[PDB]
Amino acid sequence: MISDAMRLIQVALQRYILEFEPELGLSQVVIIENIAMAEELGGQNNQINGHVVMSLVNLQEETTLKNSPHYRLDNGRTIYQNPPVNLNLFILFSALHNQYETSLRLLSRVVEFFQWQKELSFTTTPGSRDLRILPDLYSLTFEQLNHLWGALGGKQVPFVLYRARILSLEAPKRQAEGSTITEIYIN
Amino acid sequence: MISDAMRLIQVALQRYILEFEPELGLSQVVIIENIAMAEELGGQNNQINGHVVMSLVNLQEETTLKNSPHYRLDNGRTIYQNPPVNLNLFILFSALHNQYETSLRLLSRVVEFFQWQKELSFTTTPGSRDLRILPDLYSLTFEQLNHLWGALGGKQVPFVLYRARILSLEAPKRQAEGSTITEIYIN
Amino acid sequence: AEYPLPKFHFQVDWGGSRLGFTEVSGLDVETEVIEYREGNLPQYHKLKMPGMQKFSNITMKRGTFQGDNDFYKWWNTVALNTIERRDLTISLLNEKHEPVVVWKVNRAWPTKVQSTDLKGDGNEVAIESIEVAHEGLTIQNG
Amino acid sequence: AEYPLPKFHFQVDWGGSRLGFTEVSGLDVETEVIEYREGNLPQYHKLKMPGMQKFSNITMKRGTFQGDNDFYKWWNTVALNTIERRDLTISLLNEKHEPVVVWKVNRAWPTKVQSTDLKGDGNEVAIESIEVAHEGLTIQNG
Amino acid sequence: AEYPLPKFHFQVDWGGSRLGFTEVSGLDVETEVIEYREGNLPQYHKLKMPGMQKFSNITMKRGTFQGDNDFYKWWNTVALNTIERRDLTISLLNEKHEPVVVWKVNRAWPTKVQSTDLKGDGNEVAIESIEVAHEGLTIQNG
Amino acid sequence: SSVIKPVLKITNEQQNNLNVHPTGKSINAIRAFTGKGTLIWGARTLAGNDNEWRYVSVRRFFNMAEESIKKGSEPFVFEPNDANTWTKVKAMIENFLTLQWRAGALAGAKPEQAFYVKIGLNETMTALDILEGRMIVEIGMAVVRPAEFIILKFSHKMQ
Amino acid sequence: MKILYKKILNLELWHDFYLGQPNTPGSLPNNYDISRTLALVPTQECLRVLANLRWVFRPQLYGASLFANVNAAPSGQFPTIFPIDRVYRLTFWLVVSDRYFANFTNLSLINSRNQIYYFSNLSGNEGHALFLTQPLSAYTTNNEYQLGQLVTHADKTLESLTYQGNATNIPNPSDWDSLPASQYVSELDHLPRQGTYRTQVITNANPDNTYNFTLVNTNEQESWAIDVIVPDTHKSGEPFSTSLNFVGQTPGHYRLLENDTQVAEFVLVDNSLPEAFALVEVILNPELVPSAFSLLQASAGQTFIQPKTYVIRFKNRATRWRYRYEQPHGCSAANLPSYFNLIDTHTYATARPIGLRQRPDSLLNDCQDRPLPAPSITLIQPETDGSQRIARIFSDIYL
Repeated sequence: MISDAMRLIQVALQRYILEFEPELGLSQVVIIENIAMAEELGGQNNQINGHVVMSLVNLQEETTLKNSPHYRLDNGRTIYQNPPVNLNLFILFSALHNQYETSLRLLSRVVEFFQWQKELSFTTTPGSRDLRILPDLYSLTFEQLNHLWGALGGKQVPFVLYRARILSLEAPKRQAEGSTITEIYIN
Repeated sequence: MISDAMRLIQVALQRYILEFEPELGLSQVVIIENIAMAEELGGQNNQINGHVVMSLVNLQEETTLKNSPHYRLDNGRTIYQNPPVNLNLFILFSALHNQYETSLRLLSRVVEFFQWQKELSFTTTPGSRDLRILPDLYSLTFEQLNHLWGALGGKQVPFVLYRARILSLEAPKRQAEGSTITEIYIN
Repeated sequence: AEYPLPKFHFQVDWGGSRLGFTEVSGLDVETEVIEYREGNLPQYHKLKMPGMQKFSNITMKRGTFQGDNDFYKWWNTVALNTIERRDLTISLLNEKHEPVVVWKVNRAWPTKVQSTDLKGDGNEVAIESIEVAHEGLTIQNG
Repeated sequence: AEYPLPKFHFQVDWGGSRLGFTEVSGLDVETEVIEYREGNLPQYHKLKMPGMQKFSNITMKRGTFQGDNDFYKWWNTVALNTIERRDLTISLLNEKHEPVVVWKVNRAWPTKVQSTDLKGDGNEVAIESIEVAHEGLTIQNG
Repeated sequence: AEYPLPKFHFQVDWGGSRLGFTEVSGLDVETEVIEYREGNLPQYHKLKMPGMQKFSNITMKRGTFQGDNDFYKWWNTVALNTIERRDLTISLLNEKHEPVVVWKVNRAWPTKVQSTDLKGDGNEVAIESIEVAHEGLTIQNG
Repeated sequence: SSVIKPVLKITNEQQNNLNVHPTGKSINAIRAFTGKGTLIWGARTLAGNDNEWRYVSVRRFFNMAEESIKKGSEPFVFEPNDANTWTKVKAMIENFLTLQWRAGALAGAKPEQAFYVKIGLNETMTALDILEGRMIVEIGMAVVRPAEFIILKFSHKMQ
Repeated sequence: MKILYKKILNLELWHDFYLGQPNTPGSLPNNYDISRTLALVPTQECLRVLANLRWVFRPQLYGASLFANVNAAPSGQFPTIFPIDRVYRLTFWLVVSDRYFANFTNLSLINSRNQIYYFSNLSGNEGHALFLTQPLSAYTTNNEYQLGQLVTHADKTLESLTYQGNATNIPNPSDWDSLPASQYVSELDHLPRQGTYRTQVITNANPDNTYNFTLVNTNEQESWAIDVIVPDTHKSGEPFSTSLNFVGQTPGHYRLLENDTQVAEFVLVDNSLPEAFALVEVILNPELVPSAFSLLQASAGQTFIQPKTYVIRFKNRATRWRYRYEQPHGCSAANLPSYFNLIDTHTYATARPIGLRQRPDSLLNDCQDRPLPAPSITLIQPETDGSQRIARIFSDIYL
């Protein structure tokens, strides 16, 4: 699912930040919510204030993993099933506080946390034992900022954008069965 | 008509989702409505909240099926009628809930449902016995997201976009009649 | 009769099984110029007169369907210097489907066939093309 | 059978370990034209007849994975004028994964291999390419 | 091992003092085709066989720092027909900085050095380039 | 080479009974011809009345071709018995037969008249064969056959 | 130059995969079409003979047609340009275009790669149509029927559902279905196909004798003959094999005789179109084709055309549907449709075979009242018996 990767990232970043800033009173620094719904930016929600917010902004397919095989061999028989769908995720981190400097401090700590950890997994950042997420940082031009924040309402806050590479989705359902080759006649 | 294809897709997806999530209390998970009319996005309708919504966003003609014949032969006579119009459909799936994680779970299940079923028809997804719809998934850039959501009001929600290939429309009305060739004189 | 015509409603007779082509281009005619001047002519530029004729190859594009292998069928009828030649007819139709402009081609055989390219990220239909040579062309309007 | 086909679901048999190619282009056939005219012919343009055949090289592109060094492996089997030749098969699949259009290549050996370029600011996957020569091509549809 | 690799994390050993290059391009190999046909062959197209090999020059680009004059240093070691040749190694690294794909170059000496251009209105860093010739290349993956 | 002479002399009348016999068993001769040395004379099998296997070269060629086809279609053992494998196998066989045609072994003006290959559900196979795991392929080939007898006729020209 | 043409032949091809079983057969519907499943193709001899007779072949959406060149008389009768008063023979290949055809067509599942089908106008069978098939056999007592056999009984057509080594006096209703009266294709049309070279074996080979072999076609004309001389060192009484060559004959149905005795009967093939499915023959002979099937009348020194319509028909296959699961389904023997049979907690199957159609009218309902998808036509699973006989045929649906 898509919720498990974001919960993993949230837990790890929460742990790091609250490790380095004990003064925050052990509250919830990181929440998962939609930024455009904030009251201060013209929305209706009045609970998004004084947080770091994670938002999913786009969803693309990986072109290199298309055309993978549609069958498997087992015990001399063929199992037919459709291949899975592999997706790249785009996550935006926004800092929203009534004090403009706290936002900058928390952005710096987000950046350095991603500077430290180059791989997110249950085996290395414990805090579904199937995920493996390699993030990277995206720097934009002014036209791309314009496109982004025009799609998000038209007002900026201190932010940063990351891409998480591979997430695979499929249904647990077989398609068919068959048998293999064991004898051949020529003429 | 256009309503029958969307009703088919709605019924099939509803069945799948409510199969895998028994906790949803057997309510209506999927509705067909316009997303831009939602109150939370600045509209006037206050009933679109806590659903997956299907929306028709565009309508294009198939260029390869133009210039098809305008007559048919039967019993040695000619029936004249105009050819039909073949359309591609663009459907947007948006998840809108007061809980940001339910939206992500339901998006994942939508994606995997379309990963399983590669053909929609009354003979295979029963739930008009004339339709046959082959969907595919569309991944966009930031400029294309900008164009889309600028045409839709200017604020994003978790969403996904699919294309349904062929739908044919025509009127049940003849044009003319004629006769064929049976004798020839040369000089 | 008073309105100018559009360019999206046409048909092609090519001795093939199916119909429904996407693009048809290459319909031209030309004559070469010959130039001449003698030394005592009071003008200092040349005189011009007609020469030989020239005709172009014709290109057609269409979409790919299961079970239809006609372009290849026609191309593959080629022996050493013999091939199956056909008469080609192209017609432009108006709103009431009446042939208005007709192009008649003489002795046309396929010189080239190109299939589609395959892209793992391509959201488009597959299209194929044929290129044809001929020994004549004639226009009929009205 | 009634719908036109798309161009993004295909597979390639090339005697290699892995599969999953991104781009496949270069599938063409051609014949040369020979022209002739004698002095007393009433038309002032030439007659045309078929000549020799010509085939193109084929290009394939795919993404780079750890542990896979197959393009180089095939290219590097070259002695003075001897090399390992293979039969190539390309197939286009439809929604139910049934081969619909098949291209059969004869005697194909790799003439060129190109690796990716490295950019400190490039947010893209690394892709490699191969270019292949052959002595024949055949199309099968339906 | 299961994911495709990106193209922005690499390193170059070139016997130079500093590191940190921006662009590296030019990694190719090729073989020439020789063609042949005799008069009585039933096919009317040619047979093909391998010939000689060909290698390309390699280009590298990097940013300019105070105190670093290494490209010029290497280029300027040229006497009449003698020069200092070096072994070049290029490696692609993954997330855990482990060499995955290695290109080994043989006998490489710099043929060209280009410095930056100066613009009174240019808001960019100054970049310099080098172009290198060699007598061999080898790929190692896995 | 390195031969002086055969131990016995065979005539044409004896060759008539050695070469053709109602039982089909045939005997190829080795005969000396003035100025040419000693030569092998006759190229038939022990089944000389068989319309298909009369000659040595046809049988040896068939042996070679079927051995190469076997070696080519061995790697597909324990592979899925479906249309894709059938396509690949047919491609391999047709490429081999095309190479054999263009060297002058097979008759025909194109590869369409020289050989044919049949493998599939509507060609040589049924559902029972899919369940059993059997693949059946049918291959037809036209080979070239020699000329054994030359007849000359003489006349006095009209004048 | 006035040229008048008139239709002279109707050839239709039926399939229950599209049509179903009408309660009384009439004509086809207005939207019938098999132009993408079956095709008729004239041979070369057929082409040159049609040329000589001045007749025209034309494909159709349901089959084909023939047009004759006639003269317009006042009587309303249409005579041919010349009297066609000899014997003539026209042949056609039947080719299949649709893959998976052998899955929905009720054919014999026994391995036969040396046989071919055959249809003609010398088969009688003039019931409610002119059927080019052989007449179906009758339901008798104490015979052996395989699963899939069609027979006739009490104004109806019976289909077999299981293997019966010995029959009953009255049909057992749990082994036979009840369809309307019509004729179809069966194993009575599966003749062995042959190519150019034959190996013929003589039993009790007697060196003191000879043998004259002959070939006789449908028009009862001798077409070919040779002699074979058994050598005088062959111990009398053993078999003796010989090789035969039919290189110069035209494909069609032939009877091979040896000295006034039928030894074989086969369809001869030249591999002009090796992947052909069936062969169709149409004959013009006033002596061999009855009057209900002929196409020419003879009167007043002339011939007159009589248009006709011939029919061939294929029946669909019938399988038992088996629903299979990934995770356990909660339905039991006490809450499932009476027409089902619970196999295990992940599987249940129908109790009787159902017929494969393209637009199956009504689908089955689940114990929780829900429509279930129909099977696909890509795979069928026949199961062999102890004696290697076919016992059952399923279609699997993975839910």
